Amino acid sequence: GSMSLSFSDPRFDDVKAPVDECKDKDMTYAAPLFVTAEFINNNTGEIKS
Amino acid sequence: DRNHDLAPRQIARYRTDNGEEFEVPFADDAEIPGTWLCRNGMEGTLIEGDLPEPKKVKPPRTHWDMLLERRSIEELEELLKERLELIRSRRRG
Amino acid sequence: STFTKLAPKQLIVDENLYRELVDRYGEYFTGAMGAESIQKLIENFDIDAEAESLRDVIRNGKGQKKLRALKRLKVVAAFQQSGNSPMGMVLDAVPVIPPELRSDLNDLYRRVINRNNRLKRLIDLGAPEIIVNNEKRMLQESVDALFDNGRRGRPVTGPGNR
Amino acid sequence: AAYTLQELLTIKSDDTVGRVKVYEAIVKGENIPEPGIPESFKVLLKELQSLCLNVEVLSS
Amino acid sequence: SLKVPHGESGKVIGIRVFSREDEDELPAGVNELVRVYVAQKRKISDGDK
Amino acid sequence: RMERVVRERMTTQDVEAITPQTLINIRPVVAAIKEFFGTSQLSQFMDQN
Amino acid sequence: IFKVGDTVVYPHHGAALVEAIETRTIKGEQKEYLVLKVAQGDLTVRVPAENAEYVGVRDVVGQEGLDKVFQVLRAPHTEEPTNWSRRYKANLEKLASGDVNKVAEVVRDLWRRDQERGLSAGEKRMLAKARQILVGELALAESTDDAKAETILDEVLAA
Amino acid sequence: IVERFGFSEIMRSTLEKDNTVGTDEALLDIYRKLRPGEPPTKESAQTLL
Amino acid sequence: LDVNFFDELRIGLATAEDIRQWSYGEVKKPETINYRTLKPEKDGLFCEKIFGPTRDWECYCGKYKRVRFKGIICERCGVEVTRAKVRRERMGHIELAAPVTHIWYFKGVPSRLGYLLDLAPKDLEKIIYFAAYVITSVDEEMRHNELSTLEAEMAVERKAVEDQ
Amino acid sequence: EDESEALRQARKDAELTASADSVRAYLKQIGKVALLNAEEEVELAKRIEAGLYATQLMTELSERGEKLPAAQRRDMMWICRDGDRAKNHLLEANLRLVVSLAKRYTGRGMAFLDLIQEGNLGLIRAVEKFDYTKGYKFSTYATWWIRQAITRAMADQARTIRIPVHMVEVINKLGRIQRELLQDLGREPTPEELAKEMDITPEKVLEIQQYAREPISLDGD
RNA sequence: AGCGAGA
Ligand SMILES: [Zn+2]
Repeated sequence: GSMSLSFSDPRFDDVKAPVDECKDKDMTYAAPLFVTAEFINNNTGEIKS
Repeated sequence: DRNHDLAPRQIARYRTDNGEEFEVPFADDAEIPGTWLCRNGMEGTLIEGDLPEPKKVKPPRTHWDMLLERRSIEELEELLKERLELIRSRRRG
Repeated sequence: STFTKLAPKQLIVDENLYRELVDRYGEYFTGAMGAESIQKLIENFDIDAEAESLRDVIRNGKGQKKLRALKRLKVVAAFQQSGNSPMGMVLDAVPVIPPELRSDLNDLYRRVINRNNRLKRLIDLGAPEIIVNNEKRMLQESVDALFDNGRRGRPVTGPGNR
Repeated sequence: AAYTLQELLTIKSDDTVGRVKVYEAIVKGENIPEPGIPESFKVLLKELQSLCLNVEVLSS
Repeated sequence: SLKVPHGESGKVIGIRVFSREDEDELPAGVNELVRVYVAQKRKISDGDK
Repeated sequence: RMERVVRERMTTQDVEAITPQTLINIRPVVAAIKEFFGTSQLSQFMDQN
Repeated sequence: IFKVGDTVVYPHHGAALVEAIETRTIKGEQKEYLVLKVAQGDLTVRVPAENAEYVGVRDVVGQEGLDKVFQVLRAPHTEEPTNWSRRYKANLEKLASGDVNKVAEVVRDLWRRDQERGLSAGEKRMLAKARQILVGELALAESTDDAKAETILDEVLAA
Repeated sequence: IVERFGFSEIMRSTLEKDNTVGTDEALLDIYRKLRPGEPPTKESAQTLL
Repeated sequence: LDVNFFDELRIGLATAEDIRQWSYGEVKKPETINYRTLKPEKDGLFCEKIFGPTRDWECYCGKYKRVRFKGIICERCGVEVTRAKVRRERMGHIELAAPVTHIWYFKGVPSRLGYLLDLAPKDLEKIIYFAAYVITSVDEEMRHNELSTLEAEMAVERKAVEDQ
Repeated sequence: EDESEALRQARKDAELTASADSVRAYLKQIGKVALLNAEEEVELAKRIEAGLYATQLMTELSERGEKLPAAQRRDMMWICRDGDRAKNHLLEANLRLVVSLAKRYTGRGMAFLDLIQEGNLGLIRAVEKFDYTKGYKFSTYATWWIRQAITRAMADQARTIRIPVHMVEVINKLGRIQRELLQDLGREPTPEELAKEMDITPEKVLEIQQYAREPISLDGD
């Protein structure tokens, strides 16, 4: 229990390409997914996000 | 598959460790080795007395040999003496 | 008391007692472990005497005891009447299906060969009984999986967990 | 109907040697040859043999 | 060579030439993937359901 | 799976030299979603008859 | 000790731009939370300012260390343990210490080595990381156009 | 058990037929049956359940 | 090959002698094919020296490559130069370092090994999976004479343990 | 304790062991022997070395040697057997080292028991080549040898077609870098990008890819 | 290997 990790704030960017193009060139109609992480050290005390 | 004619082949027996006749169908006129691998799991050798003398290689490694490469005879002799005298003390004191 | 009524084909769990017996009684019995133990058990096994004894038991004895004795007599007579000896049950060599199987099944064969070669090396180098015994058990399991995977224990699984 | 069955299961399906022979007979107009042994029976033989089951076909 | 499979025929609507030479996202190993679209106008006949 | 990987590597993570970005291995998650959308039984090839 | 805009050095983040501070009652105490975004990692560390100095906060270095790294770069007669693994461990610990002198020695020695022969990819990665952190530190030591820091590094290494 | 479950006769029946006294003894029997092959202990049974 | 002379078909247990009689070789390496040149290995699971040539009528190294060399074995690689289809016919064998028991006669209830030796199934399993020792021979008359000697020796040992 | 019923629990646990599973069987089997300490390690070493020297000298003296006296000879053969005894004790003690370290390599390539056995082979080698006079703890050294043995095994008996160790390391290196470049870029790098990163040609990149291919179940079109 | 479908 000396350090902990946490997640928060899921978010989505704009899709990397439009539906028809994704259909054409085989690429999967998908968007990036972002999560804000947060690493805590209990011994000293810090939060890295 | 014509059978009336083809390149003939000779047959030569190769005795194994457990002495198995193995007549090897090699070309009717061709050089052959002294020993030929067989389904016996090892290689049998021609019955007639020839011997190219295979001159087997030394064993790759041994714990004693490998020990000699990091130690010397004197300290091993000293440890031998120590073990001996400890045992003798155990038996007769 | 274990000695005073001792006779072979007799299992002994808790090998501590076995090693005690061996060190104290190195002679007067030979105790084995594994397939080669069964090979030796079959070697010192005369079919005619056992078949006759079982036939006598069935002819004179009655009840549940007779029923088991009859069950065994089926197989025992099967080996007596035919010229096939029970050595065939224990295997010294495993045949290799020709290379058309081509690599689900082939992989099983590879496992067997790996474990056999490692066992050979282990006997050659000189290994503790524990390691070599475990390797022998592994070879047994590999041959098991090869002839019938999943019959005993969890089936050997391949890629995709199948 | 026995001959047609044997024809079907041997030279229409499996027999690797008869098959080219029946094709040749049809092309050239000769009598259809005699069926051989289907190639699946031998793979069965090899597999049983591979299970340490000595399987032999005695002549008589 | 790519040949019309047995029992097919018709007009060539479209041909797409996705090539590594064109720097298309070809799967590793193929240098040029071409897809030909063949269309046929099927009319009603015996056997149709 | 990702948390198992993280938790395993924590015993071998030097203190204070670790940040979430170097700590989180995203590959299992993307692999799981991909192998879901492809070959998962409940991800069926659309039927546009 | 803390001023917004100061790139406080703290490894392996090195210099990190400090934004603001937060007196929050975590654990029932409003002790201050110095927030610092390190652009190298592009992440924010809201470390309690109370223990920020405790963990080893420090500012940028002057010109004494600058000349010192030059003299060290010109320091000859370095020998390593024969086995590759132990020397790799030694120089890895030297980097992990965070001392500018040790990382400079590691980088220059490994460069003369790989210029002689060209050793391996893991040591290439090590050299890349160490040189990156060192050139960033030097560029912000002189505030001298980090690409120009690369060039002055290229010139001074010539010796 | 009689207080909460005594109203029914089956509960009294199983109470007498239980022939098993002691919380330590009950946890011992369960731990013996749940994860056998491991050495029973009076510490890793409450954790088990 | 095969003819209509199939009047009788027989199946039976195959002894180790029969198995090594069938085999045209002895595979002893877990190597299928070279990763680069894509050819079978020597003494591998696809060895051409054992199961025949991959492509008909040439040895591995290629010293002999045509039909007139039918039934000949090349000295360099040992491949018997013949038809390729024989690869569906020739068998190998692995010489196990230690004996193993065939599963079918072990686990198929009723365990035919167990019934033959009158060993209970769980017991037999523990033996052949290395979990419990079994005796295989014992002594008889000299057994009587040293049993008296051994009665004395256990009297000695019992007296010593009682003394402590 | 003198708890006969708890005694019965332990006695069942050890006397009529179910031995259900192979790994469970071996794992419970390896806990029998306790671990040792440095003075035990060095004494045990000196014992095995003395036994080996006795065996060597008696091999020498078996040929044109001397008929050694009964007491001295019996003692020295006792020492010879004691040397192997000591080697066995060390090996059984450190089987737990083998299993702990081989744990970290599970899940890829091959089974678990094979990894344990190859680690046993690495450690038999390690004891073969272990020196106490330098005064270093055994586990240090044996760890490296087991790691080497397990990695070599994984190189050889893992794919249907063995790939050589240097090739294995370079292809694994490629896999690791492409993983890192996915993290740092978000897209699969092109072969040219990997080639420039590795200071090799893209031809070699693609050849590594082709060699990394493994046959799938046989159960283009 | 997995999906869906016709009789
Ligand atoms: Zn050749």
